[PDB]
Amino acid sequence: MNIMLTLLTNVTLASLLVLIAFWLPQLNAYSEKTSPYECGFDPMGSARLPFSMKFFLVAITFLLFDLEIALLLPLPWASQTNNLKTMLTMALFLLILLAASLAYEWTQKGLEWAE
Amino acid sequence: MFMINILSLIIPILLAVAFLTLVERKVLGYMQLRKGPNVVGPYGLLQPIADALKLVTKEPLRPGTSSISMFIIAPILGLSLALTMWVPLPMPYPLINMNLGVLFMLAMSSLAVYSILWSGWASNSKYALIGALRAVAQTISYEVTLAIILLSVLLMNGSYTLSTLITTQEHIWMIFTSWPLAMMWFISTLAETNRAPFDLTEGESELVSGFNVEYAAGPFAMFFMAEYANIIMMNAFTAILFLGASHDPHTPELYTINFVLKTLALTITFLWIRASYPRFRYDQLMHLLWKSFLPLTLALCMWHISLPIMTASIPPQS
Amino acid sequence: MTMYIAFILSTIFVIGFVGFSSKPSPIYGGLGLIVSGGVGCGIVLNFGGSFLGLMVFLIYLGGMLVVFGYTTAMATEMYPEVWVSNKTVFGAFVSGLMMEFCMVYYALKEEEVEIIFKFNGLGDWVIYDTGDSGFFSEEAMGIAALYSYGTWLVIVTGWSLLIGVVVIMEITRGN
Amino acid sequence: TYKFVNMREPSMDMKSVTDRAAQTLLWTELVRGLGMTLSYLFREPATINYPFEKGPL
Amino acid sequence: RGEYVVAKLDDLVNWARRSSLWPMTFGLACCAVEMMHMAAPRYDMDRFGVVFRASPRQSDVMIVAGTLTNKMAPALRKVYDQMPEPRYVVSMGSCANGGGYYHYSYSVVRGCDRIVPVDIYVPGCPPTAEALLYGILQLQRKIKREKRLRIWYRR
Amino acid sequence: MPLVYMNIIMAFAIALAGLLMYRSHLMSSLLCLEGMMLSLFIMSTLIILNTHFTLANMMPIILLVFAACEAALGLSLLVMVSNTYGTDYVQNLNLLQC
Amino acid sequence: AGRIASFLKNAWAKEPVLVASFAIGGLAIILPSLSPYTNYAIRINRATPYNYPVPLRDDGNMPDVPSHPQDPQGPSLEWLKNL
Amino acid sequence: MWFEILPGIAVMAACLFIPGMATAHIHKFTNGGKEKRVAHFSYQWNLMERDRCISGVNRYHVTKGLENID
Ligand SMILES: COC1=C(OC)C(=O)C(C/C=C(\C)CC/C=C(\C)CC/C=C(\C)CC/C=C(\C)CC/C=C(/C)CC/C=C(/C)CC/C=C(\C)CC/C=C(\C)CC/C=C(\C)CCC=C(C)C)=C(C)C1=O
Ligand code: SF4
Repeated sequence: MNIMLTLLTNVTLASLLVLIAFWLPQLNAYSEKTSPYECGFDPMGSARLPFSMKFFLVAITFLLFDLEIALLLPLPWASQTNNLKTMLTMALFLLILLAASLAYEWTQKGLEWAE
Repeated sequence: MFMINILSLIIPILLAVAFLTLVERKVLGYMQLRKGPNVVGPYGLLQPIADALKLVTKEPLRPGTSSISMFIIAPILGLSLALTMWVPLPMPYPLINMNLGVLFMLAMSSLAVYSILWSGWASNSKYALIGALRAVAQTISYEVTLAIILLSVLLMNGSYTLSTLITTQEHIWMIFTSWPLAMMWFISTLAETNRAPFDLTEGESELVSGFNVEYAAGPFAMFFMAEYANIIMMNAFTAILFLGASHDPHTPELYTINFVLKTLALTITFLWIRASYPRFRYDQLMHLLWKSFLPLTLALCMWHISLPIMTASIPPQS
Repeated sequence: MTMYIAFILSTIFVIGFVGFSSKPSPIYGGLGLIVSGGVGCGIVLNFGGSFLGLMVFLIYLGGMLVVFGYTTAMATEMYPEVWVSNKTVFGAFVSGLMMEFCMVYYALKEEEVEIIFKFNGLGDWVIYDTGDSGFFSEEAMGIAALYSYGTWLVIVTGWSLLIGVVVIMEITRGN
Repeated sequence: TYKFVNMREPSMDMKSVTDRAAQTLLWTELVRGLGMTLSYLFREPATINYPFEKGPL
Repeated sequence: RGEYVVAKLDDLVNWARRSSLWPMTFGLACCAVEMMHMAAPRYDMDRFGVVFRASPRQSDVMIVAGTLTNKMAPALRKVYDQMPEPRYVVSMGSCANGGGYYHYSYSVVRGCDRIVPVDIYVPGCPPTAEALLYGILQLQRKIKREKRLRIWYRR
Repeated sequence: MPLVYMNIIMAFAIALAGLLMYRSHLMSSLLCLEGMMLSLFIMSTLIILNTHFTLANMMPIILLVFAACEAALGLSLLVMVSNTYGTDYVQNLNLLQC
Repeated sequence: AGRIASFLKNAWAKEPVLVASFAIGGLAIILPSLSPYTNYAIRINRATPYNYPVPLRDDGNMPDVPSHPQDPQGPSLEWLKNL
Repeated sequence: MWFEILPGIAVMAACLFIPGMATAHIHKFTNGGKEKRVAHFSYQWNLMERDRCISGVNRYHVTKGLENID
């Protein structure tokens, strides 16, 4: 009831503002006006050719790191159990393994960007 | 009148975002011995309206190499999510009393990067693609610590519902319990909002305008809407989390005033740091976190995991 | 109407699946999976589960962001394709969309389709159970028992993640 | 006559290293940077009211 | 009456345009230094509504400050093309106005007007930051005197 | 045997068909694989939430856990095919045929 | 001391963030076993009633089970009230 | 000389004030003065539904105490 009514309100307000922005100002367009901006002079020509990203290792291990937080997040409800010893051991196990993963990456170049 | 509440959570927020530009150009200018906007009416109280009028009547050119569809869907995505993430905030009584408000806001904050992503890629520019990739790296790095710090801080809350934070900080601000994490958290709020000294996605000095470089008139004003609404919402979330305030159940206006004042102070500190630092260099803001923020926040996560157990202070979930 | 809700969200789920299963440019496929994951989180939310849907949301947005970051870096072309640019991707999109159209057509009138499994499609509200969760959400206590009951799952998942980082290191070493 | 602008080796006494670590963890020179700009905001602006006020010639 | 309504709309739109003139960071030579000094605290462009902004897509007025040479003129013309309309060109300094000191050189455009339509000619070598502020205010009054919707009503 | 299950199963079927058919790229097939994973998660979550199998709600979380790991390994494989090949297309990956 | 103290001091000099993180982690690992309140925490989690204490059939013998909530025999949590 | 800055926050404060009060007042207006009852768990929702049933007029906020029973 409430949440999608909200979401709809935001999206229609945004689409409207786009509509007034794009139909009212009486644009006058020509080819050189929409030409790509390359600090003045005409671009060499690319903007879709492969763009090397040297943190590719870092970028991908972000996926595993952010994945572990899925295991981590049930903790506020996990603390309220009758087996606090096992819960504490397992939570520290997750955190220690993440520390070990980060340390292994740090020592074996890893987080350092490629050149 | 639920529609009334929804409109009352949008128009005032947009007006506050508009006046955020004026207070920024005044506070910053007074840092730099200038005076800031002063001509339009009294004390520049009409500048937000003036440039609002300009940006929606100036010609919104579409580049010949653009991808029309995503070039248009990105501003809508940005503004819609920036406005939506205001609904679960426990301003006296939250509009949408969700049981998982923190997780919801994390999800929408992670989604907000996709506006930058699609706007940068669809614009077909070297600078825009560069800025999009810098945004990729920045938001992933800082999102990891965002999630971990949120878990660590909320371990004392007992759940993820935003309203109970008010109950949690009934007698003491949470910052007195987790001041280290708070520092890191503040820095993360600086970076996820893509502000200084981590505003490398725009990089006015080195990337001209970053991912807004081919965005003109209305869509540009709209991306600015998203950015400033995110600034204010992040400062509001930080105020809700750490700097709690007294809440009389009979007069919620007192909590409204206190919360608004705390958000204003946090935003003013945002503009303060924006005008007092050089700018980070890409990898540094990554090497800052993956090598200094991440280990410290992991250690603090273990500490706050153990802390309720060692002191028999596990907060209730209900 | 609000009677079904889950039905319509499932159709958007399938449409998003068709979008990225048609082999478009990987950015467009990522967008299609994004909408599919969002509406799937909506379905899980509407089916009495809150944590699971938001977890899908967060995790899949992280994964798809990294997929984008790699796509414009490694798996790009001088001429990125659209769902209407090439005739092959257009054919795949057409096949998927008309297919699911006729599946839901055969579904929501007869409501007794046999396809693979017997599908009596009266309404998803029907299968819901009249129960009482008291003062604890069942899903919260369910995924909160991982640290108390599923210790073996904890061990195997942590070991798998650590060795996954190790292999992500070794594969990408490049001599 | 010449001076070495950057030829200062930091002391390695336990107090010195504790202070350096405190400055690193508890950002100290960063707080000084904040304080300088706070001090100048509270200062008087230098802008003149053109065209009602004209710069000296 | 319709004339009054379009008049008021003209005043509103012209006021917005003149009160939020966003210039471009296109300093070329010594005329840029004064272009900075009026951005300096003493004169402070910011109080007049004018804030510097690169990326021509989001700028209105171009202050051509400095000598415009042959090697740069194509870049200036192209960059002027990127500006979405309405656009204004303010010419700072004698060099950008008509040639200045190097008017008889081999690689200097004898006036920025030969490449873009210059809207305000600010004289000086270099013009005093007060003089450039005066030129900007003159451009502001120019925008104030626009009659777009009036002409549309009398199409 | 209820209705929503039909839609999720059908979505998984199209994702299985999409994975088993390549056109040009390697990223698209990986995306189709993670779509298969998404359909699996939604299906299993529906099943266990419906049956009130409270102890089994961790199962979709472990599903996603290994999901991300496989996606990561596959895209590292794509990194290497790009490093030794410049691009990621599969039809030019033929050096092992003989 | 000697090598160990010099290494600790050099680590404090060079990388204080790592030193702080390792110290906090070790503390958070080894203190909880030593602290006596841990058991208390468990008892608190056992004290909080989520499900109804379903009554059992009184076929006589059992003395400990109360016949009324106000009756003295049975488990009590005055310790939690005091603590 | 920063008091000229102060109006910018002032009106903005009013802006940030407007939702926080309005929602609260709305929650009081649409629920008969009292705070909006929040159902974070199924028990609270069951209580709200039984309130809606007992009220007879199909609004949960309308409460009946001793006068309703004999
Ligand atoms: C060594 O030699 C060198 C040269 O040698 C020749 C050179 O030449 C050069 C080059 C020369 C230069 C670079 C020139 C010098 C430049 C400078 C010194 C720079 C100076 C800059 C400044 C003074 C300004 C700095 C800016 C600051 C401090 C702040 C800027 C911030 C802002 C926010 C600006 C405002 C912008 C925007 C977009 C905000 C406005 C928008 C809004 C308010 C929108 C509001 C909208 C609404 C309210 C909508 C409301 C809607 C509602 C309610 C409903 C809607 C719904 C509907 C349905 C309709 C250099 C560098 C050089 O080194
Ligand atoms: S007009 Fe004078 S000050 Fe300006 S660029 Fe030419 S020589 Fe330099």
